[PDB]
Amino acid sequence: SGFRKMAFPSGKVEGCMVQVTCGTTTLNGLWLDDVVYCPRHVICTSEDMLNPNYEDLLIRKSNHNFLVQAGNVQLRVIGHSMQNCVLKLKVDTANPKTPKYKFVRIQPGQTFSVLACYNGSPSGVYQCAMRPNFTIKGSFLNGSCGSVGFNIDYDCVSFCYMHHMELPTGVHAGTDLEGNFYGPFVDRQTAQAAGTDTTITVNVLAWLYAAVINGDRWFLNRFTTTLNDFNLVAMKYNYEPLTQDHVDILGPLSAQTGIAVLDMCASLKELLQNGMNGRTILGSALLEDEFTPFDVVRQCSGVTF
Amino acid sequence: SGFRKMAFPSGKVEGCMVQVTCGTTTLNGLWLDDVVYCPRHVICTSEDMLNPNYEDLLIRKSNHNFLVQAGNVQLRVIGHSMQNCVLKLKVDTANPKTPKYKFVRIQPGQTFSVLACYNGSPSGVYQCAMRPNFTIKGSFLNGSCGSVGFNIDYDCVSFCYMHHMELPTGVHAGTDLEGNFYGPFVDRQTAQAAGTDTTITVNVLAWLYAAVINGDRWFLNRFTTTLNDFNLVAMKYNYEPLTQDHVDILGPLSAQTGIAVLDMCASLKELLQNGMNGRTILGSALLEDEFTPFDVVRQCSGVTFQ
Ligand SMILES: CCNC(=O)[C@H]1CCN(C(=O)c2cncc(Cl)c2)CCN1Cc1ccc(Br)cc1CC
Ligand SMILES: CCNC(=O)[C@H]1CCN(C(=O)c2cncc(Cl)c2)CCN1Cc1ccc(Br)cc1CC
Ligand SMILES: [Cl-]
Repeated sequence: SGFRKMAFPSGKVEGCMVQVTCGTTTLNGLWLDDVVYCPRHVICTSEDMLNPNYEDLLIRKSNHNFLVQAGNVQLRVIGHSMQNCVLKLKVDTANPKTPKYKFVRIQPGQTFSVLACYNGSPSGVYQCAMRPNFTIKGSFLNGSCGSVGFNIDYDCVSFCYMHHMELPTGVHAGTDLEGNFYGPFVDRQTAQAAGTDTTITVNVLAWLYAAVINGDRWFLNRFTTTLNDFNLVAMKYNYEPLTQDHVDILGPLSAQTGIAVLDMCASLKELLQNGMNGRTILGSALLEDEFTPFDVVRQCSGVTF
Repeated sequence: SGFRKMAFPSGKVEGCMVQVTCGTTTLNGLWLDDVVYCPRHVICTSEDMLNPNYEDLLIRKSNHNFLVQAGNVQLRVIGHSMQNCVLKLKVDTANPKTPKYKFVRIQPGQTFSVLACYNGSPSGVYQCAMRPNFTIKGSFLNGSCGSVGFNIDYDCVSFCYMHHMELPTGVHAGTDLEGNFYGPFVDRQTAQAAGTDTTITVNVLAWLYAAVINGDRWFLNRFTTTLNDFNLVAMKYNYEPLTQDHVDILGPLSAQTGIAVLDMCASLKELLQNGMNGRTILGSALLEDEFTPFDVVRQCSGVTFQ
């Protein structure tokens, strides 16, 4: 038993991280097959960053302006091009450690593991969710750009995030691996702000089920509610709407625990209205919203990769 | 910016995990060079587990009674020995993925990454602390024995924990990689219970420093305390004593933030008395005690957001 914020094992991704240097800038790249992916802002000076014309900046660069190192081994760049906000550096060697992989664009509420890297060297791993406002609450310092987020299924790595910048409130923004930003952000040093965030309701419900599975039951009650009535409550507390699809996805946990989703919604309503009265749930005094239903089932059933 | 429970990248350890089978029992082992390390309880059946005589159980085994599988490949066992509560199986292949490594026994309050594994395959990675009562609060199911805990400061893997069992209260117990249990526990299914746990004071202070580094000062106050008066108060909330060693090791964080250690102690006293009044610190409504001073320096900026 026990329930922890758990990341995927990162080894398959570690073997893909490289150092990319362009002029005075060093950041991280992802080496898959014979391409290295990194943020296109790698080509910008501080002045350029204020209002970049990426096409024009890139025309002045040769392949030899991009220095790529995989550990202690230099990779030779043989082509360069952009896709959206990602730079693709074609190299002369396919990564022998390329895992089975896909590029996947995730939706708000979905979780993933982040491999924080500096100077092409993996430094740490942690779990994140894509927030409703399309930021992530990561942990990143100067030099972390090009760090990636991913999930694993069996042997297949699904890459979903590449890190581009930190916003003024200290949360993080980035792209999918095709260079499309999550959220209304641009790769320019200009005033930008996260929208007001909301809580991921389906994930809070999943975590309440995790708590029950782990023996924490004090918040259960005799009551139930309807989807419509509960959604009035969610709106009041800045929670995301709960959909029928969310209810459906939680069906296994409902069956396992004997607590219907709308019964657990009655528990959640009471927590929102009354607080925890000095108690905790799975060691938290807050309602945790960065475990998905799948995360709960995975961790409670010992799935491996 | 940000502050997360941050594990070490697990790849160097993933390449060392194997499955060990003896009779009907299968669990995880750690393959380093030409040795596989695993809990000695692998040689017990359910009928043996209450009062095992490990010497007597082991003498009845041959090398070929141990099956070791590394992915799809069977390794051949060519020797075995018991060291404390760990079994060491000598195999006829050195692991080509052996990282630079060492074995370290840690003290209560120290943190490490756990790679939870089943059938020699990794499931996930998370951070744990060695609690004052010599347990860890992990996430482990049936089949997780022989999963390990480690740090990877500076490219070398320091292995510090091997998982042996879950105790009745749902917390976890295990050994160092020399097979010595943390705490008073034994590898027998007899009644044993962890002592009452306490909060790791030095770690809470480190985390308050992290909060200041990351730009928040709301919980500070104008007061100070002596070390002795701090300890007299904090013990009333089931906090561990703060020693002069702890004060010394908080020195770098104190210097970076301009907040004397005993002034941060006065802040903590007031938080214990008042609670948060609806605020949070680094995304938590409780005082977090599973980040060490070293962990904070590892993860936070060297420049305070003033
Ligand atoms: C030389 C020109 N490049 C830059 O200026 C880089 C420098 C590196 N950075 C980091 O390494 C870092 C990452 N995570 C967290 C922290 Cl604290 C720092 C920050 C990102 N900026 C670009 C930038 C900055 C603000 C905004 Br708004 C948008 C953009 C464009 C997407
Ligand atoms: C067949 C004989 N071996 C056993 O019974 C094994 C079964 C495997 N186990 C697990 O895989 C597991 C690990 N973590 C968490 C969970 Cl929930 C289970 C639990 C450990 N026990 C031994 C045991 C059990 C209680 C105590 Br007290 C001491 C000891 C001796 C160290
Ligand atoms: Cl009702």
